Amino acid sequence: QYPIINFTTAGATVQSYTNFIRAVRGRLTTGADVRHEIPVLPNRVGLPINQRFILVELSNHAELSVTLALDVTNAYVVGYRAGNSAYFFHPDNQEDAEAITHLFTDVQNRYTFAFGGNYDRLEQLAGNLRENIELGNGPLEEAISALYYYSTGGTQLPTLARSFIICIQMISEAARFQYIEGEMRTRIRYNRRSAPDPSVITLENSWGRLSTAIQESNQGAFASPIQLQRRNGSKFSVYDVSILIPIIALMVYRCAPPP
Amino acid sequence: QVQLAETGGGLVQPGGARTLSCAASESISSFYFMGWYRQAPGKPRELVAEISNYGRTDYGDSLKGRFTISRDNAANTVNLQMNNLAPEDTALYYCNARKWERSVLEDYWGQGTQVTVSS
Ligand SMILES: [Cl-]
Ligand SMILES: [Cl-]
Ligand SMILES: [Cl-]
Repeated sequence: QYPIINFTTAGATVQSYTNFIRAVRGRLTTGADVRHEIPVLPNRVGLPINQRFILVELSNHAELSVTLALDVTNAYVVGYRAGNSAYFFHPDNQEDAEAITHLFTDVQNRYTFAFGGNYDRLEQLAGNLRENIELGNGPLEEAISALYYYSTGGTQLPTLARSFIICIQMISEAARFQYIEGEMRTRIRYNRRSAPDPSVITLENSWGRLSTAIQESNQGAFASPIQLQRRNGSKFSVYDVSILIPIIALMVYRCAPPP
Repeated sequence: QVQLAETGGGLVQPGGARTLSCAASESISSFYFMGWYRQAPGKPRELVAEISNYGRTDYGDSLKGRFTISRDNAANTVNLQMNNLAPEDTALYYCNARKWERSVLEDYWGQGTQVTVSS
């Protein structure tokens, strides 16, 4: 019932990845809410369940497939299905808990992890920070296999957490930020894997801050500056929405705009 | 809704010192980062120091060696030791806590504590 987007690592190109991320963006928002030239995701409050999720069906060189479910309100992975099993992160609240019950309802084996899926938990469980986990087509290929094998005990928890970290950044974060999409496109283009640098990590850390600053801004002007990082790790401040237009592709909903 | 409470602000002479403490309404380990920021006269709010759940620290330019941010897991606080103070350090200081919620790293802020350095 929910919309499905397909991607395969097998033969992946800059083109196929580009079309993949653009399709994900197109399914996340209707483009009806744009602020300072940046789209805002649907507001969770009052959102019909039929509009709440999209599915990303991933395949790899081994022709194994897993389907991630993404919450359109944050573009984030809430769980996945692999064959006849589905797994969900522990929901933060009753509403989200009720919402995920609508996912993967024909799957015979259904499991909700005791732990949630924010980066702090995933990094902890993986035994690695994002800075030390390689991204690219190769890592994505491997994560898909790891995810696929969890249900039969072929994958240990920390490997599963690392796999989630890879999927989330190459799909969720890429959709959220043209900049990070660009980082993955580069890796794909030159057939390389590499950990994300401080610019990517700090962007990820700042998605909420940027969303808030832009949406609460006084006619584009930030109430307070937001510090970001260059590729080399050095720090710089952003004071307004304009410089962020080429960087951010989607914002989490914070508040309503004026007419 | 996390609550943060700051103490330690006041009036000191140059070369003076302060210990700012931030108490939280939940375990500080719940937070991915905690920080101290300051808003000086005429200036925008800026970073003084941040510390992560794993002891990684970062400091605003020129504040390393002068200020120290530290966690106290027993007291459940994040603290800012401020040494050899100068008029330039006059500002409202804010405690910050950053918590992942629904995949978004959310900010919480104390009401602020004034530090004034006067000769
Ligand atoms: Cl690659
Ligand atoms: Cl399996
Ligand atoms: Cl949203």
